[PDB]
Amino acid sequence: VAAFLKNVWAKEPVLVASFAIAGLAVILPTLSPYTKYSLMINRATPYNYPVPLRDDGNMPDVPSHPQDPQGPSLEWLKRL
Amino acid sequence: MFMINVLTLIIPILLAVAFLTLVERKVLGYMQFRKGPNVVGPYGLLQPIADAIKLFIKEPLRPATSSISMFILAPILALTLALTMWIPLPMPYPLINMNLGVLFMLAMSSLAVYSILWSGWASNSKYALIGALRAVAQTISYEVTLAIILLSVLLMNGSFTLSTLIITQEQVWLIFPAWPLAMMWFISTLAETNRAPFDLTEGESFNVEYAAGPFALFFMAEYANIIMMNIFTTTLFLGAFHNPYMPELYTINFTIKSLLLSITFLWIRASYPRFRYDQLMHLLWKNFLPLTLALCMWHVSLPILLSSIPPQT
Amino acid sequence: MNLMITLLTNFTLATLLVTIAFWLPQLNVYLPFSMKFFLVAITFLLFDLEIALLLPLPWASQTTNLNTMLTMALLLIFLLAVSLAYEWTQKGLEWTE
Amino acid sequence: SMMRWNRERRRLQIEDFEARIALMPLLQAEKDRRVLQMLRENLEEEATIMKDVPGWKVGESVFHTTRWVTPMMGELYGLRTGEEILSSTYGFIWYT
Amino acid sequence: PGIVELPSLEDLKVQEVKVSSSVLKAAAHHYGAQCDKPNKEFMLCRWEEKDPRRCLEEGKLVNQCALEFFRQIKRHCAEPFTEYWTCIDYSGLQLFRRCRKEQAQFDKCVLDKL
Amino acid sequence: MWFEVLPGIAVMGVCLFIPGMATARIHRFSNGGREKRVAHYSYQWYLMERDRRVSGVNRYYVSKGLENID
Amino acid sequence: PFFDVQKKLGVDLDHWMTIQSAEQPHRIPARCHAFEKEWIECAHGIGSIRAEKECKIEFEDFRECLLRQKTMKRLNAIKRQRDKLIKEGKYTPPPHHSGQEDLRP
Amino acid sequence: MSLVYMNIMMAFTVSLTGLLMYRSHLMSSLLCLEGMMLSLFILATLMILNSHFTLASMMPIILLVFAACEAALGLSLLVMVSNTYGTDYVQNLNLLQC
Amino acid sequence: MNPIILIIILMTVMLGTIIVMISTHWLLIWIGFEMNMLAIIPIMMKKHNPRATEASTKYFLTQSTASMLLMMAIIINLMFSGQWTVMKLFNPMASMLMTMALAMKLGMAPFHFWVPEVTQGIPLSSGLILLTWQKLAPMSVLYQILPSINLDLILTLSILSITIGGWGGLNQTQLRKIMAYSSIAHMGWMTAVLLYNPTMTLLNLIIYIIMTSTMFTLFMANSTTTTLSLSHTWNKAPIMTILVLITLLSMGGLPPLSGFMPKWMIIQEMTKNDSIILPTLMAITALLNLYFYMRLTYSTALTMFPSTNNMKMKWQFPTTKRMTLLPTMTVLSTMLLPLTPILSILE
Amino acid sequence: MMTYIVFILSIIFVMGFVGFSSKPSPIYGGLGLIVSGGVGCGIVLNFGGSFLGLMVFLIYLGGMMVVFGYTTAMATENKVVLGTFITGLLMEFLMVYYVLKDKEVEIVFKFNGMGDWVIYDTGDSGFFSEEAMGIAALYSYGTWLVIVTGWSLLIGVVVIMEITRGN
Ligand SMILES: CCCCCCCCCCCCCCCCCC(=O)OC[C@H](COP(=O)([O-])OCC[N+](C)(C)C)OC(=O)CCCCCCCCCCCCCCCCC
Ligand SMILES: CCCCCCCCCCCCCCCCCC(=O)OC[C@H](COP(=O)(O)OCCN)OC(=O)CCCCCCCCCCCCCCCCC
Ligand SMILES: CCCCCCCCCCCCCCCCCC(=O)OC[C@H](COP(=O)(O)OCCN)OC(=O)CCCCCCCCCCCCCCCCC
Ligand SMILES: CCCCCCCCCCCCCCCCCC(=O)OC[C@H](COP(=O)(O)OCCN)OC(=O)CCCCCCCCCCCCCCCCC
Ligand SMILES: CCCCCCCCCCC1=C(C)C(=O)C(OC)=C(OC)C1=O
Repeated sequence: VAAFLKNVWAKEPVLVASFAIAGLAVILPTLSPYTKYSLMINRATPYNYPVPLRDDGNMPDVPSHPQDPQGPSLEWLKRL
Repeated sequence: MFMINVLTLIIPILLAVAFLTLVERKVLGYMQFRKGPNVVGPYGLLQPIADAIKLFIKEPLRPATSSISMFILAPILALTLALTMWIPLPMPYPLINMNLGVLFMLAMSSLAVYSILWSGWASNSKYALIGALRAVAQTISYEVTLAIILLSVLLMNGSFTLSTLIITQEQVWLIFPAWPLAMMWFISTLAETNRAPFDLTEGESFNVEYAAGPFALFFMAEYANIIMMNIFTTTLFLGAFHNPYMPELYTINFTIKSLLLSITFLWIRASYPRFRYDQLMHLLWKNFLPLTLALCMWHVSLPILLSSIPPQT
Repeated sequence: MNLMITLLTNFTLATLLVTIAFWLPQLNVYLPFSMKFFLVAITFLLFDLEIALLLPLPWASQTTNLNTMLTMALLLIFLLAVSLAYEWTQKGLEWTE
Repeated sequence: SMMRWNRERRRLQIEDFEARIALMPLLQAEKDRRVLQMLRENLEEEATIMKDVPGWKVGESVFHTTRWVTPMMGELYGLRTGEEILSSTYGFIWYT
Repeated sequence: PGIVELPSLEDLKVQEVKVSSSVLKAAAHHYGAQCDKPNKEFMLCRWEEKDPRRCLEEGKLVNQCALEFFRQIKRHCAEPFTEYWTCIDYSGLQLFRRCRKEQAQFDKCVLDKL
Repeated sequence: MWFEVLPGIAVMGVCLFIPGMATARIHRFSNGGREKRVAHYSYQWYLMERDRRVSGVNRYYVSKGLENID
Repeated sequence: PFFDVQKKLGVDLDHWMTIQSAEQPHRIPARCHAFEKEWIECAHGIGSIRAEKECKIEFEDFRECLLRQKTMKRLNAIKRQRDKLIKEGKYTPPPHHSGQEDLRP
Repeated sequence: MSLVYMNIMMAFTVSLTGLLMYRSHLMSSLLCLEGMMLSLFILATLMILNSHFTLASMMPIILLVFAACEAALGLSLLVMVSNTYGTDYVQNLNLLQC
Repeated sequence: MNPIILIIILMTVMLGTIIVMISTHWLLIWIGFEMNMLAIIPIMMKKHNPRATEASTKYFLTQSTASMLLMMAIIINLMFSGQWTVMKLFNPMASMLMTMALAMKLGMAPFHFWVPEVTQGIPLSSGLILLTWQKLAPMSVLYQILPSINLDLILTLSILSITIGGWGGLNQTQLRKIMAYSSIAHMGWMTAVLLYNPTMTLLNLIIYIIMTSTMFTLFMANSTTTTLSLSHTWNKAPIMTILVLITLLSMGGLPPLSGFMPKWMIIQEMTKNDSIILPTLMAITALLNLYFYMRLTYSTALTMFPSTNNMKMKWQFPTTKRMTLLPTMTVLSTMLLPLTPILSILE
Repeated sequence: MMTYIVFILSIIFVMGFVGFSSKPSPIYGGLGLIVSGGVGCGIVLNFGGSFLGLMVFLIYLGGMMVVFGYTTAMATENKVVLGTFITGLLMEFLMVYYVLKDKEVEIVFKFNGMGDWVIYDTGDSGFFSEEAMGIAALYSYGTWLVIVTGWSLLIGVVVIMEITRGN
């Protein structure tokens, strides 16, 4: 497991680099703390119009204005 | 007014191709401990004009060609595709600002093998057809790593837009996060243009039936392709500073980088022996393609794991 | 429209230069089949189809289904690599390696 | 470096998209009055053309439903000149 | 089938917002802040009715509230806004990031005077 | 010596400098002293055609500011 | 033998691309989204034999959205009568159908 | 229906009658088969772009990829036929009459 | 062929047919057919001789043509319906093109001309796959689109397949062409009952697959591809002559055997729908099939043809061939008629 | 004339198909199918399919027809063709003449004779190409489609290596 790796690194370093880069491509997004922020930035990007809701009378979490406190915020993206 | 812009693209292409031959002969002279052409013009500057006039009045070779039509169409296609590779190039502004300019260039460069194939079949010589089939197999082999390297790089760009690739490289050159892609890209563009050490059309181990005129047309299409792929490599990995109120800063900067990269092609042909044909097939299929697939996986997964996915627009 | 004009101009200039080069010097009086090349062309075609699958990735990274997208992107590049590894080990990449 | 600059470019993209979002109600109101203007002009010219034709109902819907249907390109620009037609149907595709 | 019912040419007359898209993009964030309510009334009506003919009056309120937005810029801060949308208007993609100091002067003058 | 290659390199560099400088000056001449509008997306085209309609001279680049409202 | 493995296992292998009124990327509607939604909600569960006769109105509206044959035939009739009246000289086009009115916004 | 669909269907039927009337070469048959595929690509693409049916935009690519893989298989069969008789003539492929 | 590669390729044949059977989208139907054809081409070129390359080329051309016609039918359905659900088609032109495409994939007459050639060109195991497993995917597509299948077209194809498959097998001495024309006639019987009751279509398909797999397994077990080599079987393995006798009498539909079960039920479903002339003429035309089956039973079991001297060497060696499921298939192809009401499990 | 540009490109498309389907030689047939692929790409580009048209150039013309012309050059090196070509050309221009003089025709389906600009949509898609987003959704929504296509391509590699070996 150690002589084999040195043998293939001496003979075929292109393939050793290929399997190492591919293995780091596979396993490292599951170990990265910033993989969550990729999803958050993609869902925080407003391609569509934010179609407003009819105020039935009881929606305390939905704002009446963009500059109201309630609603989803992007302070994490300005700060990071 | 747009036709003036088309002419100020395509006529300076032909002039820069004409003087690239002088630059090549002079640089290959002074790297071989001698001088290049310095007799015809002042500092040899009239050598391409004299050589063009010599080739235009040289006797036709008179081939008994298998097809007249493809014998005419192969230089027409080669020159047309060589000129259309320049129209989406952002320097800083392109002639045609298209959203998929990278993919346009990849498609129009994939079409250029038909000039090789039609010129090889339109010749009577079976050995000219064998050399054409070898050249086509070489070119379609290195198109694979062209496509995959370019895809891996544009995972940092966000789009296929060539003008966005200037925005992508405002803080750093893209050769810093992607130098292995850059070096396999550069050798693959070297093998695309049938350029040494990949010039097996000049080694004894496809367009010989053309006259001096159409040989000059294939030759100037090839040097247009060389300057173009160096400009595209410059835009792709060595993106310059762009001030929108002074665009000439970008034009001077990318022009200097593209000239140095074309001179690097000239340095490479004056420094190494040729590959044997199986050896550059080995270089593609067994060296560049596994690393290119590994780096394509890495450049897919890396903007997701670093939270560095570029914008779409 | 500007693109059609530009393509017509490049085609017209190329046809004009070819017509000059075939008719300006007229003023003066004066194979066995190789299985190996076919196999490398077919290997190009199959990997080129696999590339055509890989081409929407810069747009596919913009999705909100990133775990699935990353899984399928790595799976397509992996199947291209398995195609290359099968081509390697069954002596398909030989004498033009 | 690409991490910092792509995160900045995503924030800049969100700012561009929210400028678009803040402008969309004005553009939607203008687009609605634009298409209703063009349909009313086509309806009046259909009324002053299709008089000799027997059994012609001017403004007759081809749909059985009375729901609003988004107007087709030939419904809006059918009676107009070829320059306006070519602009409105191939201008974005042919733009550069 | 039935006759389609179109509103008349008099019912579609409104005082237009005859400014360019760079003017609109320069004023866009303060327009989305200040003209929130009739815009969201119109877009709620537009996604619920699914018919532009049922949304005309609300749309006119949009075209009434935008103009009152611009007059209140024209009365107080016409010159920093003009200097800002001209710099927006130079760019081909109309970038916000090329124009941050003119934006800062416009936001300063708007936060002070309005 | 080695600087003998520099005249041909300079001529080739001027020939590569011409197309970008030419298209930049032609865009600023044809687009009112400004950059050519980039419309890669249909919203950008919509805004550009709206500018062409609000200019009153059938040119998208003729910009109308606060002077065009009352 | 339509072995309905997708409903049996609860997996969605291909239902997502099947209709235009399904969930699209970025909520992009098809041009005939309302007509297809009406025809699907009409014909749901009643079987194909009853759906041929009982949902004919929604299906004809949806086919006419998809191919616009009645719309193009009506535009053909209007444009042909207009060309006949121009040739006879009994009609003139207005300035807003010639390009002399400087459009709305 | 719209006027371009007539020509794309007529292109399909022309390449269909080309593929259903062989002359001599198997390669010409494979070219007519891929012309049929090209016309199917164009017709699918024009429908899907006209309808704004977003998810079916990936359909013609799939239609391209599979069929080009099919074409690859066809070329390989042709080559094995051409490795038997020297040509790709369809009249050499008649051993299975008895 | 590498055995691992053989397993992966056979699983891919199975996967293509299974994708056809489980998918709700027309593109995945078309993909299942493409995957199935691509994977089954090496099974036909398993032995690498010019007859297999000719058979694979003819198979490729017919199945590729049918695949393009299938995709055109799918695309016309998308025009006139805006959707991709595997259900009834929404245009009679698309219905005609898809019925033609599926008839070409089945090799139903007058698109039958590839089936004896391709079956003769390939080994017995791959012709077993071609005549049994490759019918399963197009019959399942015909099953789901039967509200739009034109009656006159499918019945014309059915009677034309039954008559042409009956007359075609009369002239044959090669066993693979006999099984191919027998296949053409049995597929005509399956499509004739399809619009009336597709459960009887499934019954005829299953009984046909059992009997055809039995006959191919007997031919593989005795290494016989001709009538005259099958006539040596009595002097080598006398039980095999009894098995080919009972299986060929069953394929002729003679009661009390199991192959009487489909056609009887098919007539039972065609007379309820007041079609009397058509199952009558179909049953009388199937006597042609029974005639060449009886020819094979005369040459193999009911008489003793002359053998050769070298047969005495083969008396000293037992059959080491894996005759997989051959007693089970022989019992199911002959003794199943007392369990005829089991067909309701196919509903 | 310019409002009929997709129709004119479709006429050139059918003319190219009559060109190669009359089968003069597989090399001229390859050339005719190349010209047809280019003009069909132009049709697709004029309905707004930029990526699909560039796939016709990159994959169909630059990938597959390259391999067709390659195999044809390795394998190869009339009156029926010319009569078939003029037959298909006269059938196509009789179709053109009928659908232009009548603004309606019926070969098998009914076809309008107006310019095919009339059927288009009158809105915008915002900051995306809808066709690009639907192709991008192959990785998010098209998981099973990716699986069956990639498995068929791997099997295609294996199948070509099986049948071309001869052993
Ligand atoms: C774009 C701007 C310019 C870019 C650079 C270009 C300028 C330099 C040009 C030099 C002259 C070249 C002339 C042509 C030469 C052609 C031959 C050639 O180069 O062959 C390539 C050679 C070929 O190898 P070879 O054939 O020489 O060696 C023998 C190979 N075997 C064993 C198979 C027989 O090397 C490569 O293919 C390597 C390509 C680049 C690899 C980059 C790897 C980056 C690091 C990865 C990680 C490594 C660490 C381990 C894992 C760590 C994980 C954290
Ligand atoms: C043997 C024959 C002769 C051979 C020599 C000459 C021909 C070979 C060299 C020329 C090749 C021509 C290629 C034409 C199409 C190229 C693809 C293309 O147009 O891509 C650019 C662009 C896509 O980008 P995008 O930004 O999305 O579009 C604008 C939207 N804002 O799209 C656009 O900008 C769209 C613009 C409108 C549509 C343009 C259509 C052009 C005409 C059709 C092709 C004509 C040539 C056909 C045959 C070529 C050879 C195969
Ligand atoms: C799990 C991650 C994802 C993996 C899949 C994606 C890979 C991306 C790169 C694409 C590679 C595709 C092609 C691979 C072909 C492998 C087979 C091969 O090359 O075998 C032959 C070779 C000996 O070479 P030879 O046949 O002689 O060729 C002439 C040159 N001497 O034999 C060899 O040289 C032996 C090669 C195999 C051993 C290499 C070990 C490298 C280990 C790196 C560190 C660990 C990385 C983590 C992953 C585990 C890898 C085992
Ligand atoms: C609603 C219905 C849904 C679907 C239901 C199920 C349908 C089943 C369809 C059955 C088709 C089976 C085709 C044969 C198996 C596939 C692989 C194959 O052919 O393996 C045979 C194998 C090959 O041996 P090989 O080495 O290639 O021979 C050359 C000489 N040495 O080895 C041999 O040749 C050995 C010889 C004996 C092989 C006999 C195999 C019999 C298999 C079929 C059983 C009967 C059908 C299943 C029951 C009824 C289902 C309808
Ligand atoms: C009319 C515009 C120029 C037309 C092309 C002729 C000039 C460029 C090619 C001539 C040429 C030069 C100068 C040249 O140096 C050279 O040697 C390396 C050639 O042969 C391979 C050439 O063909």
